[PDB]
Amino acid sequence: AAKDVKFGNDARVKMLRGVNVLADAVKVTLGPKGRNVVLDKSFGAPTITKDGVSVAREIELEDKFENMGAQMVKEVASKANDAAGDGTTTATVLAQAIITEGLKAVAAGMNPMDLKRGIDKAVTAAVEELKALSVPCSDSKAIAQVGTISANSDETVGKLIAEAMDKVGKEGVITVEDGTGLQDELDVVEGMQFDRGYLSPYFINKPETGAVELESPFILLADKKISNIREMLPVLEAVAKAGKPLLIIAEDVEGEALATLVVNTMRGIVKVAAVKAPGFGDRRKAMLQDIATLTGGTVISEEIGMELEKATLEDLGQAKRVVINKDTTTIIDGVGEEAAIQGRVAQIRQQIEEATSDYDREKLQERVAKLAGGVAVIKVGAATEVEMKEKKARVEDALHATRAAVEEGVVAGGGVALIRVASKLADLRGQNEDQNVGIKVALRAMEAPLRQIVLNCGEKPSVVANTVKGGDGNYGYNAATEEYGNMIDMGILDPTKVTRSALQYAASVAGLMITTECMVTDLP
Amino acid sequence: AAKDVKFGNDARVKMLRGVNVLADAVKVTLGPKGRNVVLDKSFGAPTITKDGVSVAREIELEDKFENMGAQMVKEVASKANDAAGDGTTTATVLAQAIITEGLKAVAAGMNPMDLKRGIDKAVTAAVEELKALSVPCSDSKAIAQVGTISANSDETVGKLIAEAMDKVGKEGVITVEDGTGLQDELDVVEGMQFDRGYLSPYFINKPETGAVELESPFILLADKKISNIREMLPVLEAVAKAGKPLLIIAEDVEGEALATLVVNTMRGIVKVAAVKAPGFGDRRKAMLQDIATLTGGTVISEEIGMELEKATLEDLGQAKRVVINKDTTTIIDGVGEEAAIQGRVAQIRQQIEEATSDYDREKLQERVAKLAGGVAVIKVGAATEVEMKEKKARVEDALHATRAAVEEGVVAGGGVALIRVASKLADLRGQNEDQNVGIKVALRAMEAPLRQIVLNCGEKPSVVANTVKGGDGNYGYNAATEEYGNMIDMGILDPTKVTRSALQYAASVAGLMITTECMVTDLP
Amino acid sequence: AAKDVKFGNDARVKMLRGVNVLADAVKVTLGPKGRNVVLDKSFGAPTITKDGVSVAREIELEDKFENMGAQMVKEVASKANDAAGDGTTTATVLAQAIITEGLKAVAAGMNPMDLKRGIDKAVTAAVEELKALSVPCSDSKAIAQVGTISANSDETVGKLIAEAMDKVGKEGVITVEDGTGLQDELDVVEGMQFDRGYLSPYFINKPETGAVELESPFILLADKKISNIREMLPVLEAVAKAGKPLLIIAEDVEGEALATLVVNTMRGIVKVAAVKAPGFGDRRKAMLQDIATLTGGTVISEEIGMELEKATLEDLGQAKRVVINKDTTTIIDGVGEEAAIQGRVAQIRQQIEEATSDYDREKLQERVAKLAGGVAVIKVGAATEVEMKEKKARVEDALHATRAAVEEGVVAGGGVALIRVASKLADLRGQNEDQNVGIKVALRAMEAPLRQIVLNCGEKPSVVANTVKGGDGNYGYNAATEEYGNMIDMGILDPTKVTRSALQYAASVAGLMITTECMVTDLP
Repeated sequence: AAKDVKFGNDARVKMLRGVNVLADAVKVTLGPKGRNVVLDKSFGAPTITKDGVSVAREIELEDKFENMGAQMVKEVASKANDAAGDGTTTATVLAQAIITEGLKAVAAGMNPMDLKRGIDKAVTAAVEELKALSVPCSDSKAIAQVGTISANSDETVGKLIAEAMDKVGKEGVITVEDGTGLQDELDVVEGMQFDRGYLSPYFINKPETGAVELESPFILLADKKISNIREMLPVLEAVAKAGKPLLIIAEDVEGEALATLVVNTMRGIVKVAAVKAPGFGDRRKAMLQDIATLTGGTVISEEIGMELEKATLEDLGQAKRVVINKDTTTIIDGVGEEAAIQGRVAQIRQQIEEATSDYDREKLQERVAKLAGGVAVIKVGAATEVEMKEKKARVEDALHATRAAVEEGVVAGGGVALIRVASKLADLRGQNEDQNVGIKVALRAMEAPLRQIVLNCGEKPSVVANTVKGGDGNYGYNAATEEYGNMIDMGILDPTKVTRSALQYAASVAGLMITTECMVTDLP
Repeated sequence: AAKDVKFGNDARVKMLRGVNVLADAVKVTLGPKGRNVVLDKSFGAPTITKDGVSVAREIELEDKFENMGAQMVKEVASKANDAAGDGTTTATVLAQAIITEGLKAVAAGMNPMDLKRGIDKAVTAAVEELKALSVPCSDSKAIAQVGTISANSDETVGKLIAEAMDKVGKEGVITVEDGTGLQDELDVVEGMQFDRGYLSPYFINKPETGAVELESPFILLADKKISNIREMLPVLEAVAKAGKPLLIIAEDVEGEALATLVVNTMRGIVKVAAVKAPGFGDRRKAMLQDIATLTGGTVISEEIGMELEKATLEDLGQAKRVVINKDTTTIIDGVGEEAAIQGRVAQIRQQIEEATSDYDREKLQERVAKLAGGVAVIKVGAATEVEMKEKKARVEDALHATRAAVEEGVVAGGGVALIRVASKLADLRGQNEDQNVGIKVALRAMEAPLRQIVLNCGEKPSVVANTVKGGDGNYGYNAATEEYGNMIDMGILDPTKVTRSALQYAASVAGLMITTECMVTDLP
Repeated sequence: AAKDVKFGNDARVKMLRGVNVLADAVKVTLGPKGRNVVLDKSFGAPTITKDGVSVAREIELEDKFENMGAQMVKEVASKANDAAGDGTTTATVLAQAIITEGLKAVAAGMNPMDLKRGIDKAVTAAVEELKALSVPCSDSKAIAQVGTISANSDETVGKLIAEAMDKVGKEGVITVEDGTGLQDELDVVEGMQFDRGYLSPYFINKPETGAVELESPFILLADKKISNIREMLPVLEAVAKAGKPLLIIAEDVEGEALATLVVNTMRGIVKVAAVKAPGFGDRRKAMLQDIATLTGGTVISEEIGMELEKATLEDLGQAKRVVINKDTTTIIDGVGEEAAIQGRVAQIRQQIEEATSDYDREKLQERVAKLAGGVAVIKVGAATEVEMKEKKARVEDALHATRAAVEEGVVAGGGVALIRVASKLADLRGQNEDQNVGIKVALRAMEAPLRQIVLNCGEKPSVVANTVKGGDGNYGYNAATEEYGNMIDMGILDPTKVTRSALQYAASVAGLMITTECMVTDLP
């Protein structure tokens, strides 16, 4: 209804004022000597955590405007965590830095649209200047090493990851489950994974990772949109029986049907999750089939008079376990006949022998890959259930950091990678003085992460920063042992992919806000 | 109940005060160097946009009076966007201009009714002075060029549009859908399109374009008014089955029936949309038939004892897809027999051989056109679903700008077209000094758009405006490259139809408000 | 409950203060260069109108007393519009005038009861002095001319009306409907019209004219009062079927039954309207029959053991269309046998051959008139549905002004008719000085309308008024062209009946208020 509108300067300080709350609350956790943040929880005992991610999830101010501000950097900052499995707190302290001096420059009368381009340039450069500093990581001798460092130095984990990547390839699919006791197990099973996320949160039941998870569920494969539950009743209540959770894969689920389901998931009356079929066009229709074959059961496409009513229980698909993320569905262990699946790949290969194109070929040998590669399944084992649930956590995290180094390499941690990249671009300039400031602002900002880690350690930020800017390469400052040297050798590093992300993202929102002139929101 | 009434001057500042909030919030996006407006959204992360249309949709002030003011220019300013597919922000910043100086003049004691006529004259002239500046656009060499410029320079889009217009004519019917993969597809199908809009929003499900859309729906053709759902139950619940959405085309739908349906569309219990039959009189009755033939199925007219109860499922019409706008219904791909339809056109032509009139002839060869022309259907293709949904967006927009140039030509963009037309009418005068002011106010106002684009770019509005007023023709100022020259050659243009619209509309509301003496509204 | 009571002077300023809000808001439209009044509307875009009638409908103040004042002049001022189809804004600006100086005189210590009689005299005279200035209008050459002028000069309209009046007589019945395309149609159908209004608003569904309207409805003719719906159920739900709306004509409808129906009309569960049978006594009983014969079907009178239960569907009446006003029911096209009706008129004429009286004769040849005259039905035609709905509006209005001139002639418009009549009574006096003031107040007031029209045009009211008072006859001032001359010849006129009405009515309420000493209302 009635709205409140703020303009230019007025509207900007509100945002900043807002983001500061966010940034300051989250950054006291930066690296080693990070402090605790006490998050009060409805009923019970508070939660004491040093996890920047958890602290941010809760932050949400009262002033409608200040909130937007804080809410804005959160939207993006999380985008970095979803891409490299880390670097949210980082991206945030960065955006605070850019934004602060930036808006400062605007008040200084300079042009916004220029400060922006000047920033985007200083970044575009820092990213290439970062790919160069990036130390490769391809031999399984390194994988096993990164995975290790990314788990408080448990040489077991590192090894486990490696043995896995070795079975399915660096591009393979690796899954982590609970162990059946002491001793770890690993092996590949007929499975698959496509780039589709849950059609709505809530379905989530493991907020620890923010994902869905179903045991020996049913998979409904229907080529068509679904917005009316009235087509589900026959083959949905028949799933309340057997208690076997249900996964619906259709071209899409809308309104009535979707909402109706998002409801029942909290009301326990059947736990089902559904996601969009993969891809689009005729390929989507074909991939839907692949899934069906792989999981046994069939597709229900209108194209052939099939209706969601004339569908019994065997028409349905079934696998031993599925896992949905914000943007990834992965089916583990398919009932599909290890003989029928081998026959489907037969077709797909005799369809490449008729590849009257190049694009058409890749997309096809891309399908055999998924359908023939299978999925690696690591089962963490430990002495006690506790130790084990804990270890399974570390492995799940190491498995993430590892894949981010295998893709883009790793660089010096503790925030030095950025501070180095910054000192290397002092000569950089742009089209006009404003743009130059734009550059200088972004560069100045890249020191924030380090200067904060140091600060959290009751150090002298300036001394330590200048010192690190003095050396070259990955000469950093292990803030954990107050001793300078090579960061990679000391075991303090970050997947280049996360540092690059944190920076690109921070810079994105920073830019947008510096270029905002008007905010519209609801009246309190 | 009790109302609040303001008069003359008092009531006017309120309106102005209101429209200012609207105008200022929306104009900060004028020109490529436009800023962002952060629109807070109920629950979630804010929305950062530079789209003036979206910013206006949200604006709505608290003061009952100021609101009306803002609400008034929005009603009209959107009328411009609905006519040429663009130019809302423009029409708004224009109305602010006219209104500001106008009410200023009224306070100055001058007469309102005269300022008005003086304004309408200054416009009436600007419009003809604009048709002259208008560079034609008829050869498919130009269509393919305008369509291109109206899509960040994707020479593909421009070509696609052209190839289409070539198949159905400049007056043809062009539809855009999702592609079935990489590579674009184009072809004509038995379809039709009449000038009837949805009988109520809400039905809308693609607020991205503000239109309805149904897949392989059913079409109900009934010649009669419908206000009681009790006549639908038999043949409406029979449509809940098959899940196939339903389109009702009847002389009109009122109250009980209509409301009852507008309800169910949000409650997911069946997604149906209905619109008024085309035309009126006996012709409406005949056109209804055309539709029926074209979509297979029959009409239910009381004239022959038929009731909406004795109607099975085959009596109903059916097509592969429909699309309703604020004022346009378009049926795509009709089940109708490509042989029966050819027989209907038979009659309509042997009915022209009995055309004892002229009017009667045009209206008939106007029907064969719709029923025999068919509909062109472009299917945008791309590498990934994302790229594709994006491209389909660009094509949909380029397909709009194109038709607005094919109708009335194109003129220099960046607001110069107006500023030129203005400098050309400095000699213009009216019946008295007031009317002269009226002229001078409108002229002065026509510089707003340009002066703002410039201002958004941190320029010196005056210098740049005078320079542009110095040259002649389409000598403008590409604000994107700070370099003057010919606007059309630089690729900066606007369909004459949108510039004309924005102006005529802005002037309309400006006029009304300047001539308002009393406002009546509810008490808070 | 608890009430608030004001007395004499105190209570009067409150009313005046109130009526001033009404008058000032509405008069800013009165004639030509009239201004706009923006009426805010709940949800949506405001309404900009110059229609005094619409502006008044909304006005309603907060102060309980001031409201009464404004609410009082509205009650009457509308009485004038219902009598001559125009002259509400006029009657209002008139009442303001009388009341202002009147109450001014009261404070001046003069007597109220005398100011009144002095005013009523000044009016009684102006009315006769007005019948004399009235230019006749009887030859269809004039009808066709007045109808024309009363429609922005569309010589088609004027002609249409005339061709109609020619078929049914000046006292005939003329109906206006939508056309079946281009070209107008006119013809008489077996119909009738009596002086009974709707038994309650709400039934209304065409607030554009403030009337009811039913298509091919059913007519229930029952001689008896009806307050219990329990007698309707059998023959009312049987009408929910067929969907055919129902018109109930009974001696009267009260409470339970009535309310119950007024409810359902908004709840769409059946759209029925009912009105009182015409006349009273035995004649009412007989006229009820006439209707029945004319519309086929029969009357249900208790006098012969008939009950509203033992009534099927054929016992009911039926016509092709009905239209109810605030005080007029008119049945159009009756199913009645064009042969049976001719037989009823047979009786009624052989009943005049036994007319042992004079009164008895007239009332009878007054019935054949209605039952044998039929109804003229004009079907406006146009190029497009829009143009047509618009034209049908103009015809509907012209058809009103025409009948008001045919009855009492026409006089000079633009408010001169009154100002002339006023300058002709300067010599008039009464029984005492107070009454004389009473006179002088009314005369002074009769200049308001003109002085305002002039004022709205940014003129000098005094100069223009004195000039017009100088001349004689219909020498007026066409405020549209600032040129004096003969008003009738210039085409600026008003049916004498409306000017007479506006005046008599304004004077009525003005009188009442000047003579009020106490106001009682509810406590806020």
